[PDB]
Amino acid sequence: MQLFGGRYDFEDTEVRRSNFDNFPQALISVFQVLTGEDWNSVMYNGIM
Amino acid sequence: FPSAVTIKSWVDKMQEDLVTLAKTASGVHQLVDIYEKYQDLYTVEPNNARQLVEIAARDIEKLLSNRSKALVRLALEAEKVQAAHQWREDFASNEVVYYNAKDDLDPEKNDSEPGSQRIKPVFIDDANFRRQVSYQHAAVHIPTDIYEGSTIVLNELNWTSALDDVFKKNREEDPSLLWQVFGSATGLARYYPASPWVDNSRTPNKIDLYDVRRRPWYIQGAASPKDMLILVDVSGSVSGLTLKLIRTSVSEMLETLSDDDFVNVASFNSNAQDVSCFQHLVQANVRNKKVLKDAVNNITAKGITDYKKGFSFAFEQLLNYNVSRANCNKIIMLFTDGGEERAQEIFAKYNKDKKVRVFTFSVGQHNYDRGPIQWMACENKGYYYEIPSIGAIRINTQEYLDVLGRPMVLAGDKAKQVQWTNVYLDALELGLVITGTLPVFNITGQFENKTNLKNQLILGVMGVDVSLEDIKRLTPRFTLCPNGYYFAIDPNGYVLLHPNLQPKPIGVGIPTINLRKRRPNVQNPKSQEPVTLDFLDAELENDIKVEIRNKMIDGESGEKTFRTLVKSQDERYIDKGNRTYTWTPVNGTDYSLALVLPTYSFYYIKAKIEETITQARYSETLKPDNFEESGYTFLAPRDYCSDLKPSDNNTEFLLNFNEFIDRKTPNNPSCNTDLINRVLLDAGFTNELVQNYWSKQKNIKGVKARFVVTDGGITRVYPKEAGENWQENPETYEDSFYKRSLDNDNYVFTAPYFNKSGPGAYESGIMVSKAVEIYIQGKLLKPAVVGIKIDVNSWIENFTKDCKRNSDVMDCVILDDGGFLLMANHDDYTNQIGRFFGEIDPSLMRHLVNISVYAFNKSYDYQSVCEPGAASKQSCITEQTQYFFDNDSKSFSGVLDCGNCSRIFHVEKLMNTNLIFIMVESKGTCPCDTRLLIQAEQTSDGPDPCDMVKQPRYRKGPDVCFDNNVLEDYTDC
Ligand SMILES: *[C@@H]1O[C@H](CO)[C@@H](O[C@@H]2O[C@H](CO)[C@@H](O[C@@H]3O[C@H](CO)[C@@H](O)[C@H](O)[C@H]3NC(C)=O)[C@H](O)[C@H]2NC(C)=O)[C@H](O)[C@H]1NC(C)=O
Ligand SMILES: *[C@@H]1O[C@H](CO)[C@@H](O[C@@H]2O[C@H](CO)[C@@H](O[C@@H]3O[C@H](CO)[C@@H](O)[C@H](O)[C@@H]3O)[C@H](O)[C@H]2NC(C)=O)[C@H](O)[C@H]1NC(C)=O
Ligand SMILES: *[C@@H]1O[C@H](CO)[C@@H](O[C@@H]2O[C@H](CO)[C@@H](O[C@@H]3O[C@H](CO)[C@@H](O)[C@H](O)[C@@H]3O)[C@H](O)[C@H]2NC(C)=O)[C@H](O)[C@H]1NC(C)=O
Ligand SMILES: *[C@@H]1O[C@H](CO)[C@@H](O[C@@H]2O[C@H](CO)[C@@H](O)[C@H](O)[C@H]2NC(C)=O)[C@H](O)[C@H]1NC(C)=O
Ligand SMILES: *[C@@H]1O[C@H](CO)[C@@H](O[C@@H]2O[C@H](CO)[C@@H](O)[C@H](O)[C@H]2NC(C)=O)[C@H](O)[C@H]1NC(C)=O
Ligand SMILES: *[C@@H]1O[C@H](CO)[C@@H](O[C@@H]2O[C@H](CO)[C@@H](O)[C@H](O)[C@H]2NC(C)=O)[C@H](O)[C@H]1NC(C)=O
Ligand SMILES: *[C@@H]1O[C@H](CO)[C@@H](O)[C@H](O)[C@H]1NC(C)=O
Ligand SMILES: *[C@@H]1O[C@H](CO)[C@@H](O)[C@H](O)[C@H]1NC(C)=O
Ligand SMILES: *[C@@H]1O[C@H](CO)[C@@H](O)[C@H](O)[C@H]1NC(C)=O
Ligand SMILES: *[C@@H]1O[C@H](CO)[C@@H](O)[C@H](O)[C@H]1NC(C)=O
Ligand SMILES: *[C@@H]1O[C@H](CO)[C@@H](O)[C@H](O)[C@H]1NC(C)=O
Ligand SMILES: *[C@@H]1O[C@H](CO)[C@@H](O)[C@H](O)[C@H]1NC(C)=O
Ligand SMILES: [Ca+2]
Repeated sequence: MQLFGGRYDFEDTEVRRSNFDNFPQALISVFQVLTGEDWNSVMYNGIM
Repeated sequence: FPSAVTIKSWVDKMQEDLVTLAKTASGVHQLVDIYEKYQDLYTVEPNNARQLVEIAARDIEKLLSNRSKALVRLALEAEKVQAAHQWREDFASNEVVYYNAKDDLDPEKNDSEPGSQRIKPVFIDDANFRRQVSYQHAAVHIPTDIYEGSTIVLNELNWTSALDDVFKKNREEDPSLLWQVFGSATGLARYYPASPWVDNSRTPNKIDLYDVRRRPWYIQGAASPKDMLILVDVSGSVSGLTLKLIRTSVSEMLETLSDDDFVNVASFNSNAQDVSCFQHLVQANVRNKKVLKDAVNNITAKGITDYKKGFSFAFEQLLNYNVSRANCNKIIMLFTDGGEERAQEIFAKYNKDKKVRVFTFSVGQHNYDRGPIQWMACENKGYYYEIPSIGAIRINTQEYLDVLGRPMVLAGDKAKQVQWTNVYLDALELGLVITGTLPVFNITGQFENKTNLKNQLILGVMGVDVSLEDIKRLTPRFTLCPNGYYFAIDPNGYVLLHPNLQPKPIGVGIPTINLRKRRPNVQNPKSQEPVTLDFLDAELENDIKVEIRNKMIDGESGEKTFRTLVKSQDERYIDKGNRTYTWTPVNGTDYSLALVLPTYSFYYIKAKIEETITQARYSETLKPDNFEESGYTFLAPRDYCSDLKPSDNNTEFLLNFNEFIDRKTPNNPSCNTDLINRVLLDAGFTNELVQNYWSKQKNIKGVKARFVVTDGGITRVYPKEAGENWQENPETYEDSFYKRSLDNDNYVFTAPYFNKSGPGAYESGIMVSKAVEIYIQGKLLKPAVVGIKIDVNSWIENFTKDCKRNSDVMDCVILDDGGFLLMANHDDYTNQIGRFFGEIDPSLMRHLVNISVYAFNKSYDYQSVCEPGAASKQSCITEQTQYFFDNDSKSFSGVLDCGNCSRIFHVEKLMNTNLIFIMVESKGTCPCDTRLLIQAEQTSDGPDPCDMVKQPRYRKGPDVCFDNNVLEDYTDC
């Protein structure tokens, strides 16, 4: 939340559900990365 | 250097030779004599500039009243029929039968859409419609993204089927009716006669974007003028998708405004400010809207939201009253995502009486609270909208006109006044049209006042199109001089009628394209703006012209005679001539009609030929068989009658004219007798001139061609071999040299074009023409213009025989007014003949402009074809320059210096001619050059728009409009 919270302001219409905008969504994203499923997409979103 | 007297002797000899050659070759005196020799085959009739304008205004008022009568009929029938609707929900059993536009015409399509049945029309070809139309029913247009077959749509098609009878009744009452359409509030458009849509849904690779709710006529007839202030949130939270969506939505809503609405865009992020250089409400025309769009598509999201400051700024700018305003509908458009403050105290301070509507828009997908903005919406008598994606922008940025129409509905029959739109291009490719509009109200349970919930909204807008060509038929011009014309004005400055008004859309700014971001299969939108050209932008603006325009905007009748600058038809020359402006208002409408009549045009020649044999001889003079005897003959493609039509091909048009006039008698049961009689009389006169005088000297040394151009539309070029070198319009009223010779009182030399394909420099020669002036009973008349084409080589031998061929010491050239080259001395400038002198000798031309031997002034062309730059053809603004003589003095002398040089020059003006003689030092003596002086259409972006808003042109908006009704419920958001 500190790092990627509120920084997903991309001008395109692509939807990125796995973000860190609030605590429940950050928890869901962290759990998803923990399971290892599609964590590289979250990493790419954080990088961009 | 030669003395002044020697140069005077040279120029006197040259001008005497040229004038004698032109006079004895063209034969002005002979034509004047034979015009004065008869005085019995015609009569001189006055041109009363007062009565003509009154007659034309009465005709225009009668036409518009006829169009308006067909509007109230349709509106009343639609209201009555919809009042008796049942709103059934089961359409599968009872199919709705209609002809859907933009559908495949192949009968084997087997659509079989549930609840509906299609129609296959015949689509015969028709006049007054350059399409295929069917008079048996009406066509229905449904927007592509609106699904036909819905309960709402099918119900509309059910009760709108009763409009076909009234459509047919209106058409049979007046067979000249163009498109008459019902624009439904549900998106439907039913128009008569039936005709296939220009753009199918997906049959070609192109698609269509046409919603009747966004058309200018629908918007005009759906509500009153607005004082809109768009408020944009640019705080940090709107960063990302929602900011781009907000920008697109603001542009789309700006596209819904007209010239009667006033708008300004402001942004707030902890501080409120304007987005452009306007700082207050502006007229919201094409230029101002372009500026606002450009400013809007530059905002960035940064900071903390503050609704109080933004709303204070919006209210203060809505309370200005210092500037021009619509003064009708003060509304605020708030674009944001979400918030937590509602700014109750700001609304209590600024909008306690609730005179300002607040429309709130929640844009994008977000988790922010939307309650406060809904409270703002349906607290200040407004509405609340949501725009989650691009697909919702168009639908949600046009719905606010439903709320604005509630007081107009509650007014009742006081609001059913027919309004006429600005000039725009018809969507069905009919040309420049204006549309009369009339709202249609929902009256369900009117006698009992049962529901009154949805009845506050309109059913739709009536519409009838009137082509600008119909109005031109009511203002005939062939009894006037080619310099005379009619023109009409809005109470906004825009011209309904003008010779300089063209079907091209109005260009704004400079066109820039990015070809690297253009997919080849996208079908980008083309245009939707109207053709709004001001009176001052259609002619050369003048101080007296501004006074006349202001006087005739506010319904006054008057007359003025003055001296003004007149631009030639080809934008190369400017002339000085007397003109008389006579204007009167049109009672039925807010239009004002004026007639511009120069001197020497108060009288015209009316043919009085009443002998069959004389008419037969005059008709057989203009036959292709004896073009070797009477010269090559051209005929103006005028509308003599509907039996024969113009074809833009003079040979076949002349053949059809001859065959029609020889087949049936000239008794003309349904043909215009005056035009044919004038044509025959002038053809006979020109044939007599050719046979009696021109044929005596078959070949002349210095003359390459001889031509005579008269009124009525008769043009003769004596050598048939020179007939193929004639590149002028067969219509004599569109000949630039004809009008220039009419204005001038001497011989006019027309410079040939440059960088143009076809023989136009040497094989044709320089053209000099003079206007024929006759005196019948002390009345000045200029019926014809004659002239010759002189050989360039013969003129070269004249000129050279100091000033010697290819001289390295002295340069001697001849120019006409306008700065174009007609004679040289070095056989280098001679090849580049007809060029502006500033493009071959910029220093001398600039100095000539400085010493005031050449005058110039600039103007803007708002309908031009432009090549799009990098940041096929697009429309923009081109700046035009034309040079002319200003000083009456004949001789100038001086020395020009450029980098420690000294070149002695002595320019001399040839008497009784628009020519000038220049004798200057060779350019090779001092190799100095700063920059070329270009006289050509240059792509331009001016004038500066947010400098004209401070001192705008005079305007007179509508006086009656409806808002703030007490009976409005306003319980929706
Ligand atoms: C510039 O070119 C001109 C033609 O391109 C030459 O014009 C010719 O000049 C002749 C002598 O001045 C004229 O002869 C005279 O013609 C008139 C009527 O045309 C007669 O009344 C005169 O009697 C006759 N002169 C004599 C001695 O008989 C030619 O008519 C005239 N050409 C035309 C078409 O009018 C100029 O001469 C030439 N400039 C110079 C300096 O030579
Ligand atoms: C909208 O659609 C409805 C349904 O198709 C149309 O109503 C139909 O109107 C016709 C004309 O009156 C009716 O025909 C008549 O029926 C009566 C018996 O009901 C018969 O005695 C008459 O001789 C005549 O045949 C038809 O019944 C009626 N349909 C229904 C279901 O009621 C309506 O006209 C359409 N709207 C418009 C504006 O056309
Ligand atoms: C013009 O105004 C009248 C009333 O002022 C509108 O009539 C109303 O139309 C609505 C639909 O928009 C009807 O509601 C529907 O009723 C059916 C039952 O028949 C129900 O099953 C539907 O779910 C829906 O609720 C309403 O009954 C009807 N009222 C009356 C008195 O007719 C009319 O629609 C307006 N015209 C247009 C073009 O919108
Ligand atoms: C435009 O609005 C301004 C609002 O400030 C007007 O200026 C004020 O006018 C009142 C009336 O006399 C004065 O008492 C104030 O001192 C003025 N303020 C300023 C800052 O000048 C102005 O009169 C209005 N009209 C025009 C044409 O500017
Ligand atoms: C329609 O326009 C014409 C323009 O000529 C008006 O005609 C004149 O209007 C003035 C203005 O009051 C009158 O003093 C004249 O007597 C009118 N002329 C004639 C011959 O009557 C006419 O008044 C306009 N129609 C209406 C209803 O105002
Ligand atoms: C069109 O050209 C005329 C030149 O005749 C311009 O009129 C001159 O304008 C200057 C600058 O104001 C004055 O000093 C001259 O006295 C004017 N001349 C005359 C004869 O009045 C005119 O301004 C030009 N129009 C435009 C729109 O540029
Ligand atoms: C207006 O209508 C009347 C009767 O319908 C007709 O006589 C007249 O010619 C029409 N005028 C125009 C300009 O169409
Ligand atoms: C224009 O009118 C004035 C005043 O009558 C006159 O002196 C002048 O010669 C006229 N100009 C032309 C070209 O007729
Ligand atoms: C235009 O004319 C010039 C003559 O100065 C020539 O050099 C050039 O090729 C021409 N261009 C075109 C497109 O005809
Ligand atoms: C050229 O024009 C400028 C601007 O009017 C003027 O100051 C200057 O004196 C002019 N030069 C000559 C040689 O006329
Ligand atoms: C023509 O020019 C001369 C000198 O260049 C000047 O004295 C005279 O006033 C000018 N004529 C006008 C301005 O009408
Ligand atoms: C004009 O003056 C400059 C600067 O002194 C000099 O370089 C130049 O040569 C001079 N012009 C000529 C033609 O000599
Ligand atoms: Ca915010």
